Amino acid sequence: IQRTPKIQVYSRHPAENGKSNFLNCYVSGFHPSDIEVDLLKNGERIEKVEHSDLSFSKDWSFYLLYYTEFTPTEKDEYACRVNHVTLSQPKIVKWDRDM
Amino acid sequence: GSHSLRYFYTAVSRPGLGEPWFIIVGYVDDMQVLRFSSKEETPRMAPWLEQEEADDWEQQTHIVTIQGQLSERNLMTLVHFYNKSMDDSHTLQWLQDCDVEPDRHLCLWYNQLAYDSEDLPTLSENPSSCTQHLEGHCSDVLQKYLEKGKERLLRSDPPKAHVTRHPRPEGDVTLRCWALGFYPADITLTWQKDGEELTVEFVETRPAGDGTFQKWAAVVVPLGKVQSYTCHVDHEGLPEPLTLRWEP
Repeated sequence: IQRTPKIQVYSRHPAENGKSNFLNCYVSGFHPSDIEVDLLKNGERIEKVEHSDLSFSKDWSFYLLYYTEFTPTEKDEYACRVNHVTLSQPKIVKWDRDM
Repeated sequence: GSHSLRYFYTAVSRPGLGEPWFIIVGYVDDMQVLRFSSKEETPRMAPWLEQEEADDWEQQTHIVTIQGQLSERNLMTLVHFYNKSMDDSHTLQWLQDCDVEPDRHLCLWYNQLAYDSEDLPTLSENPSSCTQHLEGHCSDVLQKYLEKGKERLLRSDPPKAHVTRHPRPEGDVTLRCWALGFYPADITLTWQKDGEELTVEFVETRPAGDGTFQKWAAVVVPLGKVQSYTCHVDHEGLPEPLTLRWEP
């Protein structure tokens, strides 16, 4: 009736402080489409985020990819913030520079 | 080596506050070729292709617009049948397409619908092969697309792998093998130890964002016996299997 998503936070490329890149949040295995994903920068929600067109897996579970270019820094901390009508509250996954 | 061309269909119901919507996507294998939304004026066609100069996506466009408008008259009466009170929101998702190939000779047409994420009966079978009916221009439109974007479509992008070490407090390290840049999404990443396959954590393959894919395999090894471990990478794009022993 209501499938809950699987959040993962990653980088389009091996992160290296001082170089252009892309920060991805991949959400899938969820249903209904009504989702709300935010990308954070040091706790603060980044303003301009892009997203892929809504396609649904082979098992009817919806998947999306949200992103934005970014320039990783050893000190700056990023994360994905997601909300579905199934979760009792927003979940937060922290990006790993080594995942 | 056959190719595919499937159309996706998502329709969402808006209970008595406007109307439901939809949005279809076009995939020729592991590549998005088309996009189209509710009341949009024209579908979104991948730039890399030869871009319609007289390229008969006019065929596609007609079919999608008239076929996409079968949500408000396929959902609605589906929320009416089931009698789930047309007050909450429900979704139906349509999917068709084929898997052709001439020189191997053989077709295959697909078409199933799901209401609120549950398979509904369509009575037509499944392996029912094939050739005002998009089910007749499938192999055709498919053999056209491959000709418009033969650089991405007819293209096998090999993976670039590299391992990473994370020696932990406890005394155990975690070795992770990475696989980047590859197209298509089929790859077989494994971790072993003297020819033996460690019957190992990991991630579903995921989009990088430009067309390539990613993934990694992982194990927690006792820091001391980590030279006996290796990770294999096999993809259609590689000349010969990959055995990166921690990146040498």
